Amino acid sequence: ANTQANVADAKSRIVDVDFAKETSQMTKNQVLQQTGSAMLAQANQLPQVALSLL
Amino acid sequence: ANTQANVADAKSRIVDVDFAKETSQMTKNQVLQQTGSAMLAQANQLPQVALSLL
Amino acid sequence: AITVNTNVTSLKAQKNLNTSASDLATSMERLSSGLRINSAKDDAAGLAISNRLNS
Amino acid sequence: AITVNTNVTSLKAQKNLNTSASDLATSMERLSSGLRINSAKDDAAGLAISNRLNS
Repeated sequence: ANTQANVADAKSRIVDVDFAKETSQMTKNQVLQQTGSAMLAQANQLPQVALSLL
Repeated sequence: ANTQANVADAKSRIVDVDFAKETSQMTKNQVLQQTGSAMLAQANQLPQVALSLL
Repeated sequence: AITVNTNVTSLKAQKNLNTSASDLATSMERLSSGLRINSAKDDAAGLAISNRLNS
Repeated sequence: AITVNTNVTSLKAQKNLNTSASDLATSMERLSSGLRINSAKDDAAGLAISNRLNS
């Protein structure tokens, strides 16, 4: 029983996820998605300077 | 853990962008693009004084 | 600065929360067992003194 | 004047916003830790007095 407890602890250190870290990464990538979407939508409007010159 | 936090702070000071500054630069260059487009379109109409003299 | 790629306040909050959770788990174990010394992590000289008194 | 190449109101607004963000981060850290003195940036003489009282 002792050894089972210690070995399950050891395995958990390797296999399981950390919620405190992974939620932070998720929120960071959410914000980056919104920023990149805005920036790409603004980037697709660059060829319209030619209509002004034309 | 302490040292990782402090070193990631140090790296962020060097690598990451400042949104408050960069959005301001973006808006300034937007306005300058519109002004320069207008001024170039007005500049291409200068050889038409000759037709008046002619 | 206003940055998106690195968040240091979150790192420090994570470390504090982990420290608190570890302390709580230790206390829970000690109340469940009824003993102050469950390993040699706790008190090493007291472990040997208590082994001799137990004998 | 009406100018496009330099914007000073934006510079001053940036500095105020940065000051506010720094203060908020400091407060968040202090509430997460439970301590007023997390470094010697905070109170240097109190740090040493408290080390001696801790001993």
